[PDB]
Amino acid sequence: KGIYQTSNFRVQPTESIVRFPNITNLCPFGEVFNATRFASVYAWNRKRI
Amino acid sequence: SVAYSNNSIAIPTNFTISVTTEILPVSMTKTSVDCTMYICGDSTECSNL
Ligand SMILES: *[C@@H]1O[C@H](CO)[C@@H](O[C@@H]2O[C@H](CO)[C@@H](O)[C@H](O)[C@H]2NC(C)=O)[C@H](O)[C@H]1NC(C)=O
Ligand SMILES: CCCCCCCCCCCCCCCCCC(=O)O
Ligand SMILES: *[C@@H]1O[C@H](CO)[C@@H](O)[C@H](O)[C@H]1NC(C)=O
Repeated sequence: KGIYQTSNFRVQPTESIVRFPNITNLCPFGEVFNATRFASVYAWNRKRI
Repeated sequence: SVAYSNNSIAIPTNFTISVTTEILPVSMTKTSVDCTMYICGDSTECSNL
């Protein structure tokens, strides 16, 4: 006989959403992994993606 | 320096009624902790671990 604490009142999620930026192009995998010429290791090439 | 002598006494001829405060703590706040919401709040994998 008495009063007992329990877990706090939980509310479960109803659905899942995904928010990504409006991006259409594919990344240059052919330009990076299938390039005709590759740089030397002392002058390694850095490309911004 | 109390004027001590072997045959001298000091006797009050009047009085003062004095009221003073004393402040005592009695209780503090009762707190409860949900462990799952503190450590692993709304995460099922953390609760399973
Ligand atoms: C005992 O002490 C009280 C309190 O200090 C004295 O009462 C005061 O007496 C003076 C002079 O008569 C008055 O101006 C004050 O208004 C009195 N104060 C209060 C609160 O009544 C009292 O006279 C003292 N008695 C003796 C015999 O010394
Ligand atoms: C053209 C480069 C695009 C840059 C993308 C950076 C984001 C990181 C995602 C991973 C991309 C490379 C994954 C390599 C694929 C390995 C496949 C395999 O195991 O055979
Ligand atoms: C890689 O480059 C070569 C030479 O340009 C080409 O023949 C080949 O089709 C390319 N492969 C891909 C997957 O782009």
